[PDB]
Amino acid sequence: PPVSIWLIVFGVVMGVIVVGIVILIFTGIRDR
Amino acid sequence: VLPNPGLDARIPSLAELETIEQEEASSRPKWDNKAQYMLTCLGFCVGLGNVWRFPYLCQSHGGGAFMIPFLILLVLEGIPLLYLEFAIGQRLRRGSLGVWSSIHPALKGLGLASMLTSFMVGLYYNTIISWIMWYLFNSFQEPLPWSDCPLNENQTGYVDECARSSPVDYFWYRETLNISTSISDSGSIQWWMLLCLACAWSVLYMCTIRGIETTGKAVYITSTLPYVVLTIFLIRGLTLKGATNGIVFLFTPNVTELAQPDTWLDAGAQVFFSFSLAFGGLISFSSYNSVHNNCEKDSVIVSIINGFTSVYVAIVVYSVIGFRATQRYDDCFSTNILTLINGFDLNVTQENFVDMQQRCNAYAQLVFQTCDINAFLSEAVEGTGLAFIVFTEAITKMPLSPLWSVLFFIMLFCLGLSSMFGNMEGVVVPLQDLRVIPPKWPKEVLTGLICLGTFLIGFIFTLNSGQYWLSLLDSYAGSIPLLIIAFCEMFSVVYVYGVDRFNKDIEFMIGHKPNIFWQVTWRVVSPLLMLIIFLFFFVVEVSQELTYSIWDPGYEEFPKSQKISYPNWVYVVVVIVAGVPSLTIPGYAIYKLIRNH
Ligand SMILES: *[C@@H]1O[C@H](CO)[C@@H](O[C@@H]2O[C@H](CO)[C@@H](O)[C@H](O)[C@H]2NC(C)=O)[C@H](O)[C@H]1NC(C)=O
Ligand SMILES: CN(C)C(=O)CNC(=O)/C=C/c1ccc(C(F)(F)F)cc1
Ligand SMILES: *[C@@H]1O[C@H](CO)[C@@H](O)[C@H](O)[C@H]1NC(C)=O
Repeated sequence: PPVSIWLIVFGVVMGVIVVGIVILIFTGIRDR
Repeated sequence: VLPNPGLDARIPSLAELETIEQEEASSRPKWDNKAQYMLTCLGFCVGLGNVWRFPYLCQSHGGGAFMIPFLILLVLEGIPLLYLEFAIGQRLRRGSLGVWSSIHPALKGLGLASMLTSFMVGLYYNTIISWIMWYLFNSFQEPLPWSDCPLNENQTGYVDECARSSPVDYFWYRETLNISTSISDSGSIQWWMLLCLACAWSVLYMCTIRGIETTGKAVYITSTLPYVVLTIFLIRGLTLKGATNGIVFLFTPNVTELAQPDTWLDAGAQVFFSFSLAFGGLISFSSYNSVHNNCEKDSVIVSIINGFTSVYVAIVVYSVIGFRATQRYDDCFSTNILTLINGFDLNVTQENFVDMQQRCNAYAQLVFQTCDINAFLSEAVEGTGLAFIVFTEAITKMPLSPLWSVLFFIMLFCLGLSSMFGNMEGVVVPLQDLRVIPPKWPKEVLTGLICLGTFLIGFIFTLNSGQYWLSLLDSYAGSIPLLIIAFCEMFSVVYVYGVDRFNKDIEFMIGHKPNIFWQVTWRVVSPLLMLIIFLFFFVVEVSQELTYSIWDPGYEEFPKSQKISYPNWVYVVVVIVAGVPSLTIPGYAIYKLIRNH
């Protein structure tokens, strides 16, 4: 395996969660 | 009954209670739907803690032996305290720290012990979540990474550990933990464990960004999916070979286990972890309901579901235990049949083996293993091994290994995340009600500071010795405070706030005044059980040398776990984790009775 498969799953999950995190903060900053 | 002065003008009146309900429209968070409240309670009382510790307690002690005491105390001790936590939250319209100070200003230590306890149990759970999601990240490869070993220099053999131990043992202890020899030996932080821990805390912050106006939307996928996957693991488990040999093993208990002090002491502690009682989350969650919500119906429904799920989970864990045991027994036999088939150059199947072996009588030279099946069933698993060495190895035998593995970890991740919602509720709210951060800052700022804080504290569980460190919180250390708080919560609402006033308030909300069953438990039965239980804790568990299982490749009978005594300095760590929140209830009271006078 050229790249450890967990890292490319971890990456997708972490990317989606940080995108969620910034969306929710801006949503809360725009609902006040 | 105790001499409480001017309790009113510290608590809301029933008249204001009926009106302030509208005043709390924006002043406080409110459940959008009852569904949304019931799903939260379901996850907090039927998530990790009810579904993780229970099968470990059932596997230890005796199978069915441990289940009897648990269901006795679930109703004789747990239902009362769950109904008392729900009603008092719904009446005083405030979180844990608010509900205790209101009853009496010297009981504010009871809401700080609950906050500390909630903090520590979240720190513990989060780690379990991090390991779960390490395993969930590795389960997207046709041949799952724990189904084989790395090759040696000869390529004809696997790593010695992997060779002497199991592939699943080598993936847990070496590839995941890189576990050291002793708690004393502490290596650097294993970067991949730190990375999964970051993922865990990150997902939890995202789901709890903005209190209950974000977790209520989360519990729609987080309190349903775990129960629609655990009924599939029950079908799959029941359809496994030798599975019914393990279910019977669970329902054929030794009565001499039920007559052991240690079984009861573990069941009581377990009641207060099954239902997240004395974490203070439940009080807060019940305080966002309508003032006219039937909390008696809610407590009974939650308890029934929580009781019935405990048995449904031990029937899924024992189907797999008897499946593995059956496989191991078949191997032993097969290997025995091979020893003699090759040695005597000979039809040696099941019945023939016994009769033929007698005829063969190289018998001496031949070495034969002892196959028992009952011994295979009665072989305990190392802490956390049931999920990472027993369930993982059984899935590797399933036809679509990756599908199941993924599903198994997604269920454990979801019912963990669910559990963490309440654990975080019970540390955010007390911290709001201390008014510790400037109230101009938004709720999201305070929730991230505790996420990072507990994240930074969780680096200790990421070292080589981290697993040993985590197994200290599975000692009496993590259980002593729960008993103290639960007892204090019952005593304060009955002999301080007054059971007569409490009963009248219950009558004002639900409509009727609570039955004789509720009266006989709250007044005498429930408090007594707690008294007898924690005293037995102090006389049995505490009065015992603390020992842990170490994984040393360089050890005689290496595959066999080695039990050693902890180094004396870890009593400091236990003394602290137990007292910190247990001496808070006395020691804030004494502070309030020497500042006032
Ligand atoms: C059922 O519970 C009893 C009591 O705990 C177990 O009895 C123990 O058996 C082991 C093995 O023979 C002894 O070393 C212990 O000293 C026994 N304890 C006591 C207090 O008698 C019993 O083993 C359990 N179940 C089985 C498998 O028989
Ligand atoms: C050490 N300790 C105190 C523990 O509490 C360990 N718990 C475990 O190792 C728990 C496994 C477990 C496996 C499968 C299931 C299922 F039934 F959901 F599949 C549940 C629990
Ligand atoms: C495991 O820990 C040891 C130190 O105990 C270290 O040398 C090694 O690089 C680590 N990596 C592994 C084997 O996971």
